Amino acid sequence: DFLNDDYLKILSRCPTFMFFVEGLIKQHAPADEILSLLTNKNRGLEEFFVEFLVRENPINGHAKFVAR
Amino acid sequence: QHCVAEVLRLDPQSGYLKKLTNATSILYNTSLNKVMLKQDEEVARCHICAYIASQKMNEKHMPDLCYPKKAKHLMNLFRQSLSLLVKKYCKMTTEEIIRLCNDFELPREVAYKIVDEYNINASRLVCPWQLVCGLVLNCTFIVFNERRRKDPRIDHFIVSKMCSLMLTSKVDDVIECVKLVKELIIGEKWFRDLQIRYDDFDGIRYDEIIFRKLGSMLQTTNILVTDDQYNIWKKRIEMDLA
Amino acid sequence: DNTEIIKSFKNFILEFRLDSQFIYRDQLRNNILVKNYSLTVNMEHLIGYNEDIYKKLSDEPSDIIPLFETAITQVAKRISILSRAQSANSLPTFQLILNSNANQIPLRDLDSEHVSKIVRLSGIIISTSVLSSRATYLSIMCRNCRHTTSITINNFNTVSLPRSCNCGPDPYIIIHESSKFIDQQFLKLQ
Ligand SMILES: [Zn+2]
Repeated sequence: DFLNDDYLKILSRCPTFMFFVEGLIKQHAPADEILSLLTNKNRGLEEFFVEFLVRENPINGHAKFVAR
Repeated sequence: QHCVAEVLRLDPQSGYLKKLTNATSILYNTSLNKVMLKQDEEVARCHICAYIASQKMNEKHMPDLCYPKKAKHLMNLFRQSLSLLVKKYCKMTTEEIIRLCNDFELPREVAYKIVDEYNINASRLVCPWQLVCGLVLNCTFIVFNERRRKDPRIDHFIVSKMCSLMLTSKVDDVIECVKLVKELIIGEKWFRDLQIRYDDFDGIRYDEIIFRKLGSMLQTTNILVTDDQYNIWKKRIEMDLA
Repeated sequence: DNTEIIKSFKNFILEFRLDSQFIYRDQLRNNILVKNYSLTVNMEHLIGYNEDIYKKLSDEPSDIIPLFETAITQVAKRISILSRAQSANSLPTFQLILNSNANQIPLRDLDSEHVSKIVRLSGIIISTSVLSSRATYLSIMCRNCRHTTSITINNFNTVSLPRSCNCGPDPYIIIHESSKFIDQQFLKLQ
């Protein structure tokens, strides 16, 4: 709930996020979802934040069930 | 007069400049007045003109003035009218290594410093190509950190340049050429002056590294990117429509 | 430096606008559908936008022009692929075109000053001589080495063939059927 704008700014400079961005720039000549989600509207941004934040990082659970 | 001042102020490459332009003027004058001095292409006609005008005023300097067949002819004619490191025990000069340093368009002050280094400590040697190689490399890495800090495509081009300027396919010897001079030249006040000037300190700034190494977490390892970067990266996708 | 000027120029391409509508951007987008490989330009439109190119294109134009050509080709190359990604290998330099109305100076008031600069003028036409051709890209094989190479020329429709790649001097034949050319004419005025 306390996800402030300055936090939203700095997380933008995730360079991997720029990789993802440009990968979709060249995957799609149109530019509709990126304007749907990007900092030009921060709602979709923070939405994506929690969306990709929740994930498992399956590497670690993989190491776990590998140990298993 | 343009061309006169050009060739006259070509000598560097108080009373001197003045008296020498006057000298060349009345010299060229005397030489062209009479019908005695002809078939002298103006291609070259302001050079031993300048040398004898050096000879005239007060002090003259044989070196760095004449710097050839007809040079002597016209002189008399006017004067009457009036790999690299396997090679063992090589030899070098002032201007040989001025060339090998001026190939990077580096300044002349750094070159004079390497020259002083040589002519004092070119005594106990095996091969000076190594020493001067390492020297000018550790001039480049210290002065060229900016362009390299933003362009890692440089470090391959530069080492490739000096790899073939001295004709080798193997290069780790060059790596040694750098680190050994760095072991050697490590602690002289002039080297010090250059390091405070152009600010490498292993290629990293002072106000950063001291917190890198004293024991801190505020140390800024810039994995993240700066704000102006994004401020200008945004324009690339602004016009993404096209 | 030159790339500073290149960017000062290429911003004028897509970051210029008047009467609240892009002009040259969509002009190019049209011209490429036309398969034209050129444009139209005004130079009046560049004076307010930027003074970093005018005073130097004036007195050193040929030094600056093929730069613009290459900038143009650069813009083309992105937009070509982007529009292929949108809907639906060989993209040469685009002739640039421009005009002006600042003034007109006559042949009589010329001199041997302001030579190699750019001048404006009036007159009347005579000639329609012939479509004389020049080259732009022409392949070369050596007669002994059988050593293929290639050459391309840019603006002057400076150098000649290579004098040596024993084969001796003049070792090169010019191939035509995989060579390229362009046209010009010799146009008069009075
Ligand atoms: Zn040949």
